[PDB]
Formats: sequence, structure tokens, C-alpha cells
Amino acid sequence: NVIAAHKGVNQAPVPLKMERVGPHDVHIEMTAQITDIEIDKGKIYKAWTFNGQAPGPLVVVNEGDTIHFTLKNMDPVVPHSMDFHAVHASPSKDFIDVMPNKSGTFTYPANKPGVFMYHAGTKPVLQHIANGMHGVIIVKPKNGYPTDKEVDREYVLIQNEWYKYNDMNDFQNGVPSYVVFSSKALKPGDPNTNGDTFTLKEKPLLAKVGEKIRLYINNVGPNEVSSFHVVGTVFDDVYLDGNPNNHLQGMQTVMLPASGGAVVEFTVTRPGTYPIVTHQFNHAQKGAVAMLKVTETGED
Amino acid sequence: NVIAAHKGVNQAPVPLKMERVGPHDVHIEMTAQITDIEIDKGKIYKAWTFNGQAPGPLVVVNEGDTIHFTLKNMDPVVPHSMDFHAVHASPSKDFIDVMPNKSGTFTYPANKPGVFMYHAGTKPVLQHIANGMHGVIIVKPKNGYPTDKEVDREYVLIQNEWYKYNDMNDFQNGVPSYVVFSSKALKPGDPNTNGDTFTLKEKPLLAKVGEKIRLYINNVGPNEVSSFHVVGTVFDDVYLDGNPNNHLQGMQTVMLPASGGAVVEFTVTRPGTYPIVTHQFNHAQKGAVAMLKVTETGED
Amino acid sequence: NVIAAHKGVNQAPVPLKMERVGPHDVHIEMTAQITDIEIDKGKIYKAWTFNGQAPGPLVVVNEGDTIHFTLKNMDPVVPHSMDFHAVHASPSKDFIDVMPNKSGTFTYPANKPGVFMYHAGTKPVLQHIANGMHGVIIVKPKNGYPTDKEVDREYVLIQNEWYKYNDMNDFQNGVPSYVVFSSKALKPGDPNTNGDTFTLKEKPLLAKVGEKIRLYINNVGPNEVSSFHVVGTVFDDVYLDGNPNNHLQGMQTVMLPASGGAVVEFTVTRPGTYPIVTHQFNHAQKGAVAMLKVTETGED
Ligand SMILES: O=N[O-]
Ligand SMILES: O=N[O-]
Ligand SMILES: O=N[O-]
Ligand SMILES: [Cu+2]
Ligand SMILES: [Cu+2]
Ligand SMILES: [Cu+2]
Ligand SMILES: [Cu+2]
Ligand SMILES: [Cu+2]
Ligand SMILES: [Cu+2]
Ligand SMILES: [Cu+2]
Ligand SMILES: [Cu+2]
Ligand SMILES: [Cu+2]
Repeated sequence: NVIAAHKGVNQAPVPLKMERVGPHDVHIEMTAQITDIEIDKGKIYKAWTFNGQAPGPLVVVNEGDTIHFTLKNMDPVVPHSMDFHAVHASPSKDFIDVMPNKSGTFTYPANKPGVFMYHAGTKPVLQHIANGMHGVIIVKPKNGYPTDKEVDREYVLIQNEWYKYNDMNDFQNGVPSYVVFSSKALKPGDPNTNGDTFTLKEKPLLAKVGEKIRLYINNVGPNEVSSFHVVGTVFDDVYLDGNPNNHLQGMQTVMLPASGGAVVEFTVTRPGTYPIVTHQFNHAQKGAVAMLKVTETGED
Repeated sequence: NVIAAHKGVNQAPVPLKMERVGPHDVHIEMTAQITDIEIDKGKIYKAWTFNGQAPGPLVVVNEGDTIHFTLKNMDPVVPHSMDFHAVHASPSKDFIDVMPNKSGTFTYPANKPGVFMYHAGTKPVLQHIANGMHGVIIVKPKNGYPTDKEVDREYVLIQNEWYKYNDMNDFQNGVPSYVVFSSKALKPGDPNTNGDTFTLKEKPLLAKVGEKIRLYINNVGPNEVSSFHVVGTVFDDVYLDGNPNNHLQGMQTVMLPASGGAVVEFTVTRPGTYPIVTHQFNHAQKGAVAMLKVTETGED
Repeated sequence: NVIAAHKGVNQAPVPLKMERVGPHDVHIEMTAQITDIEIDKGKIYKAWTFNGQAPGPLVVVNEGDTIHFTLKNMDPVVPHSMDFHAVHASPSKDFIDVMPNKSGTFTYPANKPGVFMYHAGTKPVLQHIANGMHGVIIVKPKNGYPTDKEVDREYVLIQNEWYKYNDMNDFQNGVPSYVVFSSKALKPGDPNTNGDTFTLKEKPLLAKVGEKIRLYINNVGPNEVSSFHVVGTVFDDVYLDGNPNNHLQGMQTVMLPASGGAVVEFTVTRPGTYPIVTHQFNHAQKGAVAMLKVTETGED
């Protein structure tokens, strides 16, 4: 199922290019590209990606920012596109395909705070998402979250599935072969990883005893819902889709639809390693367990 | 799997009969009947229906109305029944079977506002729902919704699945063959369609640039949950199950359980065509994409 | 898939041992043990259990209680452990394995009110949960629920799945063979049952006409989400995860993630039998229907 023009193609990852161009305007450039990713040990997936990552690179903007987004398509044969769930846009004008070896620029506002999925909008969308063209954009609320002052440390986690390679029958009728977490960096020194079964087990996220941790999370699917849970704690506060108004307290587990996001906050009271799972345990067994290592210093 | 007495049977659809009989009392009559529906192009399903539609015809009542419901059973051999999720009733007295060629009348109050599933209660209920005996009843809140004055246009959407014809093994162990949206008319001129893979793509719902749209939605299943999302917008306000108290804001995607409902509202800011999906993309690929065409005038 | 050391093993159920040892401290002792349970008529599952029940015995504590938990492992060969979702603990110190024929004691606080899953934490956790090592701990809120004074009668229900016996491939890739409810006693005279397809149909929970019923519910999975619904009523009030702050009203159906809990309350207005389902009807057909028998006296 590897089309002829993708055989042997492995386009090196490139950094996200993003810069502020006004008090409420930002530029973002990504590149659709075909990149080999090791999704499980010994298992390479020649992913359809933004910038050579799957999920793609994290985007963070402020509520009220207009995004002037450029997609460069490095794929030699397949068109690609971008749909940000954060934005108000005309899908048939603003989320349209960019042909191989071309670029397109689209402009649209991010009016709403939260933790939004982004993904390719090219038909069949299932094929583009399943092959790796998904990611998260965070829109920071102008008025913050009411618990901001309580948070000591924060990370981003994303859940996705992987199927048999570029197999539309499997994508629409089969169980996922792997379900995985990745983490995308918010600040210098944070890990930045791809959706695989092992990295966040072997290189756990780090925290310090007694801290309140915030996670910005999204389940990008393509197909499954997520029962998000941190072992050994309870979520003090949850904001559904990251909108400050959608405020729950004391949740053991947060139900995320496909493309669903949340801001979750919890306290780690003792040193140790804390697993992070989807509690749909078939998916956890197939890769969807990350680890948080809590030490007396917060360093390894 | 087409029982002998249903071979060749295709009972013409009939309109819903409903009339108000007091300030807080309504009469409703439906007919259980066997009707061929084209669920995908070239694919006829000899559905078990209310009134020859699947999902069945929309019912709208006011909070506090008592419903005097009559079911006429036109099926030559299978008993059928009605369960409205809106009502407080004794299931073993009020949701009981009506035999072939008979009628039954049942009375019960709709005390609670919202967007409720209805379906046959005859065992096996899975068989009756999967074969098409599902629908929505809307109960309008006595005090409205706090965002009523902001809404410019409204429609009803229903999600359902279709399986291999009358195949209980597939119904309980197989993936859906199709997942579909339909729209049921609230006002004269609104579309009224059945659950199929194509009608709401080829004949999109219509709206005008700048409008706030309300959708009354329910995922009737039988089996799947729904990750309901409108491309190119964000839900300004969501009322879970259509109860005004269950008020979320700024949701990208609304998680609906099987039988779950919602009132969702969103703004369309630019001309274009806006897909409406379940973001469980295996289901979207198998039919569950509707379209909203937004024009400068709101007409086609 | 019955390991040699479990052949012929059927360890008799034993009562939960629990006692208060201070105003905010309790002792609890359980025993990991291998016990034959009839999950469907004629179908024995040699379950991995706490105390010979699956789901395990109900635990009820007060918000702010510290639990001094002892696990005795009667399994001749497999290690087992305990993870309470109620507690703040170090998973790698406090949820660790107890070897065959050994005991371990762990201490941790239940700081948060609600209806929490508990289960074994031994890897693979999917295997331990699927084989029966799941249950519920209720933590009573110090300030109650705002609707406490309206409730006439209460019960606990738990949803779980059963798969092919000890079959890891089926656990992670197959549909459940059975999906079931059980009820765990809160007060003397309440039923106390295991997850099976039939007991709560043949011996329904009892209530009286006009009562407001509270159910403490949790869907322990391992793998499925639940669309929890009581036929013939609407939930007056719902508290997600049993936290009083997470308060919804007038819900027809409550979406529970895997491990998700709730307190749900509803009124039964007429005599009759009221089914209780997950509205994912493939699961209901495979066992997940319980009954509530409502009589003029509340007795049978
Ligand atoms: O609570 N994680 O199994
Ligand atoms: O956001 N619809 O893929
Ligand atoms: O509403 N139970 O089918
Ligand atoms: Cu610009
Ligand atoms: Cu793509
Ligand atoms: Cu999307
Ligand atoms: Cu009448
Ligand atoms: Cu029927
Ligand atoms: Cu129902
Ligand atoms: Cu002690
Ligand atoms: Cu165990
Ligand atoms: Cu758990």
C-alpha cells in the first residue's frame, strides 16, 4: 500500500516556523511531508505528516489571534490541506488542498480558548488522519483559567491510533493496531515526541513531589474515544475542550470524543512513577500508557 | 434474512398525525410499517419503521404536555411498540407490544425539556432499533434557552447506523456497514430525509453568512457513540440532552452516548460549504457526513 | 488458557473485612483469589477476583478517610495488587504486587467524594481487569449532595464485560462476549450479586411507586464506554463521578468512560418493571439489562 512515488521517501523533519506579526496576528508555516516514524519497536510507518512529526508540531496562539497559515506541500503526488478546529473559516475556501510542490496561504481567526485538534481536510479525511496528519493547536484564554495560580508545571499530551499501513479497509473496519501518546513541547527543555508505544515509558515526563500538574490533552483519533486517567491521583479541576467555563472538579477519568480536548489538573503527593492511560484497556495494552516520574527535586 | 411475510412488502410512507387536544395534552398517531429505504446508492434496506421513515417522523411537544399516543401496527407478522425517552411511564404497561393489524393507545407525560430518542421497545430491542425503529421527540422548554434570541435558523439532525439486513449476529458483533445523518423538518420548507449516506451531501442544509445556527441532535445508535463536530466553526453554546441547565460553551466537538441528544449552536462567518461529521472518522467515511451550504442570501 | 496451577481451583468467597480505626482512618482487608463465577447460564468463568466476587465487594468510606489496605494473595502462582481510583498514592510504591501466599499493606487517603473504580494494577492490567479484578469504592461527600433529602431509596450498579477466558488476543482485539450489570449492597437486605447476564433480570431491584431512586454507578470496562439509561424515566439529577459539583439535570442517558462513575437520581411514577440498560444495544443484547420492579408497596 506504499504508492510508487513514496517508495524510499523519508523527508527529514523541519522545525515549525511561526512569528507574531501584530498584536492579534500571527504567521505560521508548515510543510506536508512523508516521513518514516518508528511507532513501535521495529515498526516503521511512512507517515503523512506536518513537518515530519506525527502528531504534528504544537501550535500555541492567544485568544483573538488571526492566523495567516501557509502550507508547503513536499509530497510528490498527494494533495494535502489544513483544518484547524480552533478557527472560524469557510471550509471550501480556507481548508482547501495544496497540490504537490505548491504552497497555499489561508487566513482565519482563533476566537475561542481551548485545546483544539488540527488535521488535513483532504478527502478521504480518514485516510489523511490515520496516516498521521493530525495535531493540536492551543488557544490561550485572554482571562486565563481560575486555577492558573495553583499550577506548578504543565505538559501537552496527545492520543492517536495507528492502523495497517495506508489500508482504507482497516482504517474504516478494523481495530487499531497501536494506540499511543505523544508529548509536544510548551517551553524549552520539554520533551517533543511522536505517537509511539514506548518513548514516554522509557523517558517519562518529570515532576516534583507535591506539585499540581496541568495537562493540555486531545484525543485526535481517528476513530476511538478516550477514557483519560492518571493513576494515583484524581483530577482536581477539568476544563472541557479547554474552555474555562466548562469546569468540572474531582474527576477520576475524563471522557474525550474523537478530536476532544481538555485541560486537566491534578496533584502528585508522593515520589514514584505514575502511569497515564486511556482506561479503555485494550488501547492501553496496545501502547497507550505514558509515565510521569515524580521525584523529590523534579529532576531525573 | 427477509422473513416470508415481508417478501415484496413495501408499505408507502404516511404523514404523522398529531393534534393538540388541550392546553397540556396532545394526540399522536404513528403506524409501524415495513418500507424499502435507499440507505446508500444502489442499496435498499427493507426497514422496520414508524410511518415509512427511518429515523421516524419528528415529534415536537411542549414541556408539561401529556401525550396520548396511538400505534397502529401494519406489519403482517412482527409486533412493535413505542418507548419515548421523553416520558415518565411504566415500561411494562405503557411501552407494550401492539400485535399485527391491531392498534394500542398509551398515555404519559413529557415533564422534561430536551432532545430525546424514541424507539420500539419490543424484544430484542437491538433488532428493532437496528432495523430502523428509532426517532427523535423534542420537548420545548417552558422557559426557553438563554440564547434563544441569538439564533437565526435551526434544524434537526439524527445519526444512526445500518448493519447487514436483519442479521442479529452482525447487529451485536459487527462494525456498522453505514453510519448516516438525516434531517427532520421543524417548519414548512425544511428538508425531511431518511438516514442515508448521500442526501445531505447532495442537498445540503442551507444558511446565510453570519447566522447563528441551532441544531437539535440525537445519536440514536443502535451501538455507537458520536463525536459530533461542524467543520469551520466552534459551538458557541451546547445544552446536553437539550436541558437548558446543562450548558457548555466553546466546544469543538460534542460527545453523544448512544441515545444521547443535545442542542448545539454555532456561527458561520463566511460563505462556503461546511461539513458536519461524527469525528470518529471510520463512521464519517461510511456515510456520516452532512453538508451545510452558507450563502450570502441563505437561499440556494 | 487455564494455567496448570489454576486447574480445579475454586476458592470459596469470603466476606470483606473492614473496620474503622479512627475518626478519619479505616482498615480494609481483601484476598486475591481464583473463583468460578457463572457469568451466563451454563457458562463458568474461573475469575481472578477480590474475595471471590467479580466485580469485587463494595467499599464505602467517608471523604477524608485514610485507608490502611491489606491484600492477601491466595492465588498459588499469579501476583496481584490493588489500585483504588479514590486515593492519592504513589503507584510504584503503594499499588505494587503481592506475591502468591503473601500479604501486603498500603496506606493512602481518599480526599475526594465520588464513585470510583478499583482494580488490580499488576501488568498486564488489561489481563487482570478482564479476568475479574475490578470493583467500586464509594467516598461519601462530607457535605452530602444537594438532593440528598429527596432520595427515597438507593442502590449500586456496576457494568463490566467478559471475554474469552484469559485470552489476551481477544481482550485487546475482540468484541466482548458478554456485557453485564451487578449490584453491590449498601445496607442489610440489599442484593449483592456478580457480573452476569441474568440475576438482575430474574431478581429485579425493588422500589415503590412514586419514589426517587439514587444509583451509584460505575462502568469498570475493561474496554467499552457505557450509555447508561433507565427506561420509563429521565434522570432528575446527575453528579459526574459522584462529585457534587459536577451537577447535570434532566439527562435521558449518561455517558460513562471506561472507569467512569456517576450518581444518578430518577423518579418512578407508575407500577411496573423498568429496564436499566447501556443504550449501546449490542452490549444490552449481550447481557447488559437489569430490571427495577416498582410496586405499590416496594416489596415483592
Ligand atoms: O488506573 N489505571 O489502570
Ligand atoms: O473536522 N472534520 O474533520
Ligand atoms: O430505553 N431502553 O431501550
Ligand atoms: Cu500576514
Ligand atoms: Cu494529508
Ligand atoms: Cu476535524
Ligand atoms: Cu386523548
Ligand atoms: Cu419494531
Ligand atoms: Cu431507549
Ligand atoms: Cu492502621
Ligand atoms: Cu489480578
Ligand atoms: Cu485504573
